[PDB]
Amino acid sequence: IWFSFREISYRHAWIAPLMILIAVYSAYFTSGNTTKTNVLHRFVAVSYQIGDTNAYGKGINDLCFVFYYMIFFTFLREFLMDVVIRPFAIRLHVTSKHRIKRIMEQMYAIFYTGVSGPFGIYCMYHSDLWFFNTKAMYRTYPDFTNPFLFKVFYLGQAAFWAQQACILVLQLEKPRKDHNELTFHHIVTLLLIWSSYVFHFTKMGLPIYITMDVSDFLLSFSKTLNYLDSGLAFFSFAIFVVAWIYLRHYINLKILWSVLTQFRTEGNYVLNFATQQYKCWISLPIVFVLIGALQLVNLYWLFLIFRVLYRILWR
Amino acid sequence: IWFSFREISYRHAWIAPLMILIAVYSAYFTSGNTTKTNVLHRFVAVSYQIGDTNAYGKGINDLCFVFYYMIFFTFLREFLMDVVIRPFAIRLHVTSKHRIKRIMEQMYAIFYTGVSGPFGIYCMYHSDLWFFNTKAMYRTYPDFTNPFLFKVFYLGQAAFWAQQACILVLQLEKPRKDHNELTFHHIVTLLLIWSSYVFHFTKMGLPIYITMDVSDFLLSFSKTLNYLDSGLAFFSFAIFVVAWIYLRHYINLKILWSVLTQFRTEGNYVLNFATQQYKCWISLPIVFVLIGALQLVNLYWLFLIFRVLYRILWR
Amino acid sequence: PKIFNLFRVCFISLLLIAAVEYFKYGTRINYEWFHCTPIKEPQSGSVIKLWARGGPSCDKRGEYKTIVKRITRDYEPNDEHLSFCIIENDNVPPVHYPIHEDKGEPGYVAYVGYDTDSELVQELCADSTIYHM
Amino acid sequence: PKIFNLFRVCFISLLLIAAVEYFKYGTRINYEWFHCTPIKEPQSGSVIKLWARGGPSCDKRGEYKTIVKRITRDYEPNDEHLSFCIIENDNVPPVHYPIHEDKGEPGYVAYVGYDTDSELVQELCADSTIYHM
Ligand SMILES: CCCC[C@@H](C)[C@@H](OC(=O)C[C@@H](CC(=O)O)C(=O)O)[C@H](C[C@@H](C)C[C@H](O)CCCC[C@@H](O)C[C@H](O)[C@H](C)N)OC(=O)C[C@@H](CC(=O)O)C(=O)O
Ligand SMILES: CCCC[C@@H](C)[C@@H](OC(=O)C[C@@H](CC(=O)O)C(=O)O)[C@H](C[C@@H](C)C[C@H](O)CCCC[C@@H](O)C[C@H](O)[C@H](C)N)OC(=O)C[C@@H](CC(=O)O)C(=O)O
Repeated sequence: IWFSFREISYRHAWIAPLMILIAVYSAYFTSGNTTKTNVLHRFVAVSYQIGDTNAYGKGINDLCFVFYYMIFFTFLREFLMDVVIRPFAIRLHVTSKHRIKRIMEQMYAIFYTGVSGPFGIYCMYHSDLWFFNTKAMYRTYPDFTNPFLFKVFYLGQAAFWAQQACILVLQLEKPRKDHNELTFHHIVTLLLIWSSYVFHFTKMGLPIYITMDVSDFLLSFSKTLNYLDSGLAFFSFAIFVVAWIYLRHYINLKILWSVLTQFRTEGNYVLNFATQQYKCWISLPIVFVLIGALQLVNLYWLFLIFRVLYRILWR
Repeated sequence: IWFSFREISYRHAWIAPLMILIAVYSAYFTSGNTTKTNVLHRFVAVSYQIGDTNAYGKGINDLCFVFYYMIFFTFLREFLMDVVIRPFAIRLHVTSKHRIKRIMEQMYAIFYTGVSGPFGIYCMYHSDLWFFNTKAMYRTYPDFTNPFLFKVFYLGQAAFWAQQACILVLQLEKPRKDHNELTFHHIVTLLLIWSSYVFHFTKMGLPIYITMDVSDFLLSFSKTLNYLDSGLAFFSFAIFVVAWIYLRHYINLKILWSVLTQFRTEGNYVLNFATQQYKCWISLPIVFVLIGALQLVNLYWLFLIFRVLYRILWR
Repeated sequence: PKIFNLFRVCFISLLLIAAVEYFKYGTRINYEWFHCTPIKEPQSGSVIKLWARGGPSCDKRGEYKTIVKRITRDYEPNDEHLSFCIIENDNVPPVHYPIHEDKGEPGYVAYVGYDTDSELVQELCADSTIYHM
Repeated sequence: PKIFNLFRVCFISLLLIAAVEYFKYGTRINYEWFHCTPIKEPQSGSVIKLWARGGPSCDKRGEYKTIVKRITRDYEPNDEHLSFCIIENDNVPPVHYPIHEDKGEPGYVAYVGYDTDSELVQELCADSTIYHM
């Protein structure tokens, strides 16, 4: 039956990750201690809850969590992609190869991105950061402790983008298309997530993808309605372009400016290795450079957006 | 004239190393301070003379000395090889290719080996090690300080064998012949010299090449008289075989046994990282393993010697 | 003339040379991690008693080094300020430990605690000077 | 499916993760090499005076750590036995240094010397306990 199981794993792509994670979950949820005294708990949940409150520390169990949810997010992508997005590519009349491949990719982008957008907005809502407050970013800097939703948001993003980057370097098929911009995006996103979490620049991390996720939701919606020829596509693309101009430019420029000005002015700005607070004049370069890298990528992308916009406007 | 200089450096092989070392020596010996306050002095002489006595410390100037004398020993080999050993290969009737190549190699071996044999014996003579005294090896172990002749003997051996090993890995010509035994010999010799000097097992190091050098002198003399057909070759080979059996087996077996017994019994045997004395039960394995490696190589070599001996005896 | 093979071999040889020299230097400067093992003796609320025991290479400064590093990186003063006292055994030669396990009185004992209970450190440290931190 | 390219990329990513975590840990445990710079004040034959000066991250234990490491690895007791005294400035709060260069009195001063001149250490260290080594 091993050969038949391999055959079904060749006709699908989610059977093996599904088995791995269902085995882990079933073994963990077999009665016992569903608490911090279990290896499967370090692999299934965020650990290091300080005392009995809404504060969470860091550790190696964080890496265990991240890798287990890479394993999980492979299963989410394969299952959704095939089982759902091929029926939505066939039950609606679409006739091409690149058209159907990219229509699957864009609707999966719509799915995960519209899941991660509102969750980021909610996480920023019940916090002192509400509507991108640039002073709560630096008020209480060292932030060794993160809330439950906020920590799980950070580690889910890490698992998702790490899985993207590893299937980017394990070339199964589809050799080369956009992979220069794509690899720059994946490497920069993964480095920013890791370095933002490790070095406690964490409340700084929430507002920046909030923008990336909701803007990507709008962009992928516009491209999906392009594929599925509807005539409402240009309306969605205009909404997308105004939302892109607002979020990815105005909010990130405000955040950069926030770095430059209120990184010094607000909170603690005397380096102290004992206290483990790195917010000083040595890390301001690094933070500004990472934000600048993201902004350069988004600048090239709106050059592309507006090039397409005017060509279609007079075409 | 640069092209003509390259042409003369192609018709010879010692012009460039000769220029390098003659420039270094001339610059150093231009009037001034021929003392420890000069970089060329760290490149021309043994440094770290403790006080004003016959004791010498260690340092990086040791590596500078070793590499400069690798540069020098390239010049000694090329100059002697060509300028002397080709006339002694032609002015005496010899008619072959392998015959003349190996006759040059064996007579150069005779030269450097009969230079390094008596110097090692002299160094062991005016010391408390006289005729392989296995207790002066361990009496005063930590030996941070070595005499002048003894230190220069150790660093000349290091430079010579390092130059051999680097022209072994920079294949100019003569691709492959005996290079398995040769590379094992070169790597083991260089590791033993370096680890013997660095870890203060230095008076342990003198007796072991003394044996290698004088035995190699006898062996190369026998092979040279083989080449230059004389009829006295078998007498020299019998003298060689008895000297090999005495030195490389009896003396090294005595030295190994010395390790095993008097490494503990004699001197200091309590590990102390502060005092920087490594003579303990943790280094006895390492020392015995290196001596055993040398002895295994010499065991294979007398198997070869006796195989040749009996075949020639009944041939 | 395959130069690069040479270059990599020589560059890794120099790397072993540097690695072993760092081995020697590091094991010399902070040898007390090798020879001395620090003993923690629990006490009342927040104080403990320090000392070390090793072979003859755990001399008095090995004990002082290991005691002060235990004191200084087992207690975070930014959270709460601590207070300690170090008392020396004045009749035991500096190098005083036997190879075997009947070693006896250490060279140094130190009492260290937080400032919730500083009178407890006053009690345990009889009349020796008391260092604040 | 070029697995090995993945494997090397992930193995170097984990290597950066471990390297940066060691960076954080190391710079935390022995931060006094970053914030505190030890001042040696020469004296008569073999004694010196120790202290440290840095920013507000050079607290009292930064000074104690750097002073004791200077004392313990600037003096070899196997050659000759030393003797030192540490005196604390009892009216200066633990965290007491200004960012600027008008810093003032340190938290700790220590006198250390060899046993050729131990009465000199007796003189410089007034009535504080005197540690042998
Ligand atoms: C009325 C609605 C019609 C849609 C219309 C505007 C469409 O432009 C055209 O109308 C089609 C013709 C125009 C023409 O000539 O007529 C052309 O644009 O190609 C649009 C333009 C595009 C250049 C914008 C960038 O793409 C987006 C990539 C940004 C970063 C994102 O990825 C984030 C990140 O990575 C991660 C997910 N968070 O989208 C495409 O065109 C894409 C191409 C794909 C391709 O070719 O690569 C395609 O359409 O599928
Ligand atoms: C009456 C005098 C005639 C000389 C005669 C005994 C000669 O044996 C023959 O009479 C010739 C026929 C015998 C036959 O069949 O009639 C055969 O021995 O080959 C002899 C035997 C040889 C097998 C011994 C090892 O070699 C030495 C290498 C040991 C380690 C040394 O290197 C140290 C280290 O590296 C470094 C330098 N410190 O020497 C050779 O033969 C060598 C070969 C070379 C070759 O072939 O590799 C040759 O002669 O030039």
